[PDB]
Amino acid sequence: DSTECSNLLLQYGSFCTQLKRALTGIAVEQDKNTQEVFAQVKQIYKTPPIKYFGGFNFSQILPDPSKPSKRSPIEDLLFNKVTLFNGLTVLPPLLTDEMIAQYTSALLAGTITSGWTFGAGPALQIPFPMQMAYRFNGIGVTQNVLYENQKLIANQFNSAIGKIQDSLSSTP
Amino acid sequence: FNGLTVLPPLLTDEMIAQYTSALLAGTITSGWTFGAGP
Amino acid sequence: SALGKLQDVVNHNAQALNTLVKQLSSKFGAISSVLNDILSRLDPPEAEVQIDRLITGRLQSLQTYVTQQLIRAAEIRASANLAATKMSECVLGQSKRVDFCGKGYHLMSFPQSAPHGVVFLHVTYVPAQEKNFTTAPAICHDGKAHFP
Amino acid sequence: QIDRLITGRLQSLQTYVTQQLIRAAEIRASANLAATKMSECVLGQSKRVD
Amino acid sequence: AYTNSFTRGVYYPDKVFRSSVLHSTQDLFLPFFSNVTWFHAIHVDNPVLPFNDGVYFASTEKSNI
Amino acid sequence: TKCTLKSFTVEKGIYQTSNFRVQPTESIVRFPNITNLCPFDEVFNATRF
Amino acid sequence: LTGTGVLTESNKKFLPFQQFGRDIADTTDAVRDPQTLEILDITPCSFGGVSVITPGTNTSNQVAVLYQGVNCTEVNVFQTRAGCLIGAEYVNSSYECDIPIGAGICASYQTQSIIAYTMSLGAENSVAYSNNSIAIPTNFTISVTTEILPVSMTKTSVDCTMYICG
Amino acid sequence: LTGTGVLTESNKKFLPFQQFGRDIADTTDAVRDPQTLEILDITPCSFGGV
Repeated sequence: DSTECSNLLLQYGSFCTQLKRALTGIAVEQDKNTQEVFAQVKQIYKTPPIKYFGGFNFSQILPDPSKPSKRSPIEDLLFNKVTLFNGLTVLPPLLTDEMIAQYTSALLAGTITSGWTFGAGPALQIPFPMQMAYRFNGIGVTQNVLYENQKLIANQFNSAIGKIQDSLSSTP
Repeated sequence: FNGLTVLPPLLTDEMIAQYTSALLAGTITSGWTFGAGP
Repeated sequence: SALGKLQDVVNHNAQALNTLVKQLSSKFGAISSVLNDILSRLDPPEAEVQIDRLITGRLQSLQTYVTQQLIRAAEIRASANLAATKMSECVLGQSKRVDFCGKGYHLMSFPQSAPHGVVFLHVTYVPAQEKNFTTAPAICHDGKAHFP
Repeated sequence: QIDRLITGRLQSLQTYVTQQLIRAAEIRASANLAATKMSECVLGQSKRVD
Repeated sequence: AYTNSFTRGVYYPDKVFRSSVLHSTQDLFLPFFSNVTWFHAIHVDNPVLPFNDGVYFASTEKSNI
Repeated sequence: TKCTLKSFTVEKGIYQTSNFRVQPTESIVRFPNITNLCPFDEVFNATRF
Repeated sequence: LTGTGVLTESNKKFLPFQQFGRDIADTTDAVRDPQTLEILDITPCSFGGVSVITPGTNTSNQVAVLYQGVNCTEVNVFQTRAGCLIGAEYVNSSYECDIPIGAGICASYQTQSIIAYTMSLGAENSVAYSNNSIAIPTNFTISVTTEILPVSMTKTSVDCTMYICG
Repeated sequence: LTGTGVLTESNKKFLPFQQFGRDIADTTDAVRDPQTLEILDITPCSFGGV
């Protein structure tokens, strides 16, 4: 707020116009990136209340009704693991953290209860063991291999999901 | 102008439209095959 | 606003040239913007340092313009590579990549020229009129299990 | 004596905006890849190796 | 005689408050681990020492000598 | 907003026209303060010339 | 020490030989009185950008104003995490967003007023999961989707000396 | 008004109090003669790269 500087700067041209335009373009682009990544699904699919899916244990990734933020435990670990004038201002994002967590929960419920279908049109429900049999078949292993080792496969999946959180926490 | 210019493009619009029509005729009469050989 | 992208490219280029032409009027601290007056109403020894400012300022303007054009050209090259990939994979064949060539199970795609880009007409197959059923993973007959 | 400060600070601000344009392009490439991974790996099953 | 001065002699250079932060300053300090001259206070009386740029005078005594 | 877009018809949206900044409403100074003055008093009233 | 700002009662323990307080990057944060030697906090008085929300010249001339980085205690009126918005009333209904204001808040033309509201992320669909039920489609529909992509830009060449000084 | 260029017969309606004509971006595009009051168009003669 010096009068003489504005008086001398008016002769340099429209540099401020260019700077304002460039920075606003960057900001709108950031908003579009978040939309493009997360907002792929059209309807917010809800998880059924009786959470039994044939031995698989998705508790570490489904949203936690206990915490007020409604984030799964892995998401909580991630949010705590990472943390962070003269005319400079930081603008807020359009989608708050809560709304992004809601979009993610929608994708999880859709993929858990309906498989591939919810991405091609109307979500058609299918039992989770039959869905994994489809995927096994997809990689060239006959589906009887899954039905005869359902117990073992569920145990291995649970163990791996359990070690993921420890790995994220132990890695510096 | 004042030292500015706008060199013309190399493929005119007509030649590009001709290429597009070639792709359409190929895909309508021969499917995948025109991309792998004869 | 169906063609927002192509129109946007055109307007950015036009706006860049307009500002480049407009910046010739600024004085940059010199006593005047037109070269004739500067060289007329001052002696050569002082006219040298009074013309230096305009030269350096206009050179900086031109340098900024070229840098901005390099950045935009990189962006358009990324887009052109994507278009070439879509041509090869969706038009000249059939892609199983999910939601690359349109939403739904991809059947085929048709290209159409545009002034500075392409317009792909993706043809997709979408199910409808679903129905409930009860299912089982296997049938037991004669004591042995059958799978489909 | 004030011309120098104006021109110098204007140059500083211009470098900042250019550095930001390059970084924003980098993040955009990464975000496009993330959207592709969403579509192809989550909403389906990919045969693309690795 | 001689004796190395350990990490001593640092002083507040600017009477400006700062909290929970690191600050780098270029000023006249006592270099760490440098040896310093030692003299005794019994009798002979005291020699003149030049004042090059600043003196760090330390003394441990209990009689106001 | 019309004047900033240089157009008589402005479309639906959000536009950044300007910025505001509250000006100071008063000024305060607090400066060098000493307790003891000079001894001119004695000098002149000492009645000893 | 010359400056501008709002002075507030301090909460910092200055040692007796100190006269100034600074945060990172030499921003003067505190000061001792030359009279009472009491410490005072310095905060730069409020400033920020102002934005105009408009439903289109062709719909109506009404307009709403958003002061971005500020609180209305020092500016219908409404407070948001993005700042205070004037001219639009907050409604509880959630809609598909069209004018993004920020921090999950949007705005739109009511139809006779401009209303600000929180965004809705779409409808809720509770797919009926069950361990032995399957849904299968009996019919289909083939659709066509148009995707647009830019390929190239205008080629430009410049003459140095002419552009510089004709 | 000093400049260089080719002069051509005009088609523009100058109002009686106007003396110069300019297009977008301040390029002086036309001028009225101070003797015969005829309007003239200005175009910079041809130049280009080789």
